[PDB]
Amino acid sequence: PIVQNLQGQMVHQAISPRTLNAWVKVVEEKAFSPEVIPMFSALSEGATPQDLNTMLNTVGGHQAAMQMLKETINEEAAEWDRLHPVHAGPIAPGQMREPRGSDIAGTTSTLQEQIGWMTHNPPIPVGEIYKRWIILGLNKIVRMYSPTSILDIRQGPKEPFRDYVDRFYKTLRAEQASQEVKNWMTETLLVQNANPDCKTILKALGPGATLEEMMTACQGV
Amino acid sequence: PIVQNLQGQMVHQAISPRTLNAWVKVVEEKAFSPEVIPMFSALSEGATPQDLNTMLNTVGGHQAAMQMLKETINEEAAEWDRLHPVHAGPIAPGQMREPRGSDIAGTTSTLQEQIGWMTHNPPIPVGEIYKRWIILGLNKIVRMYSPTSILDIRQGPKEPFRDYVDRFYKTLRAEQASQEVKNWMTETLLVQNANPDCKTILKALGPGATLEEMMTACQGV
Amino acid sequence: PIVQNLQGQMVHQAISPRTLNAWVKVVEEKAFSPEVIPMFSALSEGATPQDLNTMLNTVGGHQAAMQMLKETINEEAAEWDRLHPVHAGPIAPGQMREPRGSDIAGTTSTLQEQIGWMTHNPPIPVGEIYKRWIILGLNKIVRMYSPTSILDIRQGPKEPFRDYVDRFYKTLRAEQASQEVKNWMTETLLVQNANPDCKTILKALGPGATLEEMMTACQGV
Amino acid sequence: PIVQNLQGQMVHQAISPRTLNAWVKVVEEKAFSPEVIPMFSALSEGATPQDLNTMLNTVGGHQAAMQMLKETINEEAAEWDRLHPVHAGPIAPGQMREPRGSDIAGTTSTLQEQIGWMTHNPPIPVGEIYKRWIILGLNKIVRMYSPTSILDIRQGPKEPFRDYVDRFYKTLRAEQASQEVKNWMTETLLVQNANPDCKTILKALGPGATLEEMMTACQGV
Repeated sequence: PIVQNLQGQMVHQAISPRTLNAWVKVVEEKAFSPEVIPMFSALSEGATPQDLNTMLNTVGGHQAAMQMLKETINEEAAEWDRLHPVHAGPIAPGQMREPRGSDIAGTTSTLQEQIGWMTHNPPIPVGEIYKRWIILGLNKIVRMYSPTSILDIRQGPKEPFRDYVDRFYKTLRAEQASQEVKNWMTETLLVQNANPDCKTILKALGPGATLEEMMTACQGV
Repeated sequence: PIVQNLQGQMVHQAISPRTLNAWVKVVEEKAFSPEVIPMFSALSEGATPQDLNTMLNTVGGHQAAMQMLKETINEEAAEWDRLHPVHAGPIAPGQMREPRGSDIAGTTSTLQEQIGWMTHNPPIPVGEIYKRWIILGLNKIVRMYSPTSILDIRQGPKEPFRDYVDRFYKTLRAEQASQEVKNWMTETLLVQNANPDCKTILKALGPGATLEEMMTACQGV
Repeated sequence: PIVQNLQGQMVHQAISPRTLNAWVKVVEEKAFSPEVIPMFSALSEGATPQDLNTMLNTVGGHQAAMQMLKETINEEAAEWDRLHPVHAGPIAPGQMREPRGSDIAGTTSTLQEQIGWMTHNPPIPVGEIYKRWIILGLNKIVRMYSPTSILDIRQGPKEPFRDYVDRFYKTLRAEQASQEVKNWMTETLLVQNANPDCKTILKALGPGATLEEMMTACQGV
Repeated sequence: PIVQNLQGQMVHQAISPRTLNAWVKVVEEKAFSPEVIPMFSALSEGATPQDLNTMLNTVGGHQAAMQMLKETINEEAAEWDRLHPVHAGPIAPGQMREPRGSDIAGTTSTLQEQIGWMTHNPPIPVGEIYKRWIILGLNKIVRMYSPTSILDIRQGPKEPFRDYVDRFYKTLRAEQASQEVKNWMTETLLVQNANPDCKTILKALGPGATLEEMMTACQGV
């Protein structure tokens, strides 16, 4: 990793044992769950592509998910090369070369090249770019390995409203849509898919009511 | 270890209780699995040949593999001596000798000499060289102690596709065959050894399909 | 066909009886065998598209192949027209017309036109072009009418090694797979798919043993 | 092949149907009997390397023997590249490129280079070098496919010397033995592996005897 100190001083560090051991346990304990992304992002602050390829490689098992992420990286890598044209003839020996897709995945680049590109000012943020690819592929696995749909979440005859809304906003987080489609699921489905007893209560509040007013209202049902 | 700090301040330190433990537990819990080789690499950041022999000697048992790994480390060491001539090194009174293969493998060399080579201007990475030679030897153990053949991976009658793709790409990872060979394994076997129910579906997509299109294809099957 | 005489006098000749009989007999004995394809080029060296149409149209039966071939050629023909569009505005006065894909397949081009393009300097080789489309399409046919997988070729409990190496490389010859993968099939599969007794024989030579060494070693097991 | 007509006039022509067919039928009928190699040399008078590949690729059947011959052809090719390195820069003014092993074997080179090499002054006889490499691998096939060694040729009790001597001078014909050594094999083995009656008569002739003197002596035996 590389640690920024006082005055914008960036100095390289060995990867700590407990960053390693916490990162494996997060993938053992919660597998490919939505909250696992933030746990990844947090644990991976200030990492290089060598440190990131390491975190990915230190995962044993999961090779179907690690392989779906390899294609995604390779497609992104091909996509980075298409959008960013390959240089011709001379490249300045005084100024470091622009990274290729294979360089962003750490495949064709050195640790010193990764360090030049992050430490240099303006930087080329290879750590943060490749992490964004990684997060891109993690969504594809997370969504896939969760067999969920927000439309099949309903409240049972005796189910506490608070638990049905917990289930709803648990299911909704893993759904892939625009914010407007999500906003619409919120204003439409939450009341629709509430129970007959609860359904009368929320329709009597009208569609102007907040999530709080609805949550203390339907508490005893 | 030798940790390089800010302004290139290089300071020797002794191998930590949690470094020691992590590496001991990694071999106890995960033995010679694939994921051990990047973890080994991680935990051995700033490692001198003494720090590397320590990690290897602090493991109890695994001594058939540790004997295999010693012949291999002796082979890479004899190879290193063969390539580079026996010579005194820098002939100033204040300077350390020029390392042999047996010095890199830590047999004929002292901790201060090892510290000398690594801090040396211009640096000789005797620690990392010996880690590559150990990784080369771990890999021969890891491939041999892996029970499966990729030619025996096929999906069962009521078996979920996803668990199968995990076994194929777990087994494929542990195989030494080239990228062109490994791409042929993907384009042929994966589709081929699928059960009748999914087999008909994957054939209906055409042979252009991605692993993603197969997994969404077989998500109900 | 067109026969090039001394000093390069190219004059067209009538399609020879033993050209006609040779190609007829060849198809009668060897059908969809891989050996048809070099024979096809050898017997068509110096041909026009008229002559290539004669040999294909003089084939009785095999009409599934002739439709597959026909389709392959129209695809190749459609593509030749996509990449090579006809020039803007008025024609050069002395020159010969632009061959279109159907001209090249001899569909829309007379005998004289086909002779002009071939003999004109610089030559447009409508004959050799049509042959690669015909060979591409023939390789698909050959491969389709081949059924056995190369994984399915194994030595019988007391089968002569030779009769299995013959089966192995006969089936290998009709595999689509890149050369490096066919090299991988050679090194893995051959010794692997041998019977307990021959397997043992080969295993005693050590794994460096050349095919001459494998064949003399299993000369009698 | 390339026909030399009146006054150094070299003219290209196609490989003849009835040539090609003669070769396929000799191999179909007679496989790899010793007379097959002289037949192959007889049938390829003025053949290019291309024409020589045409003849190997038109063999169907016997692909372990054909494999053995490719490997031999790669050995003979690699040795040509060892003895004579690559010739740097762009080809010498009005001079032909010195061929690689892969050029003699007809792969990296084009038919027009092959016709130039053969027809140029000084000529490069690429056709006859490759033909020796093929004749060498046909001899490995002949010798390997043989069931009896010259040590193993022996006379029956009531067997005519003449019929036995026919098995001996056939077996001697396929030996890779040198000529001074084949001469010992004649003056030693022929009588020694004779029946006791014909042996006695032939020993009585002394060591000066011809094959004729030996056949006319054991005429009545």
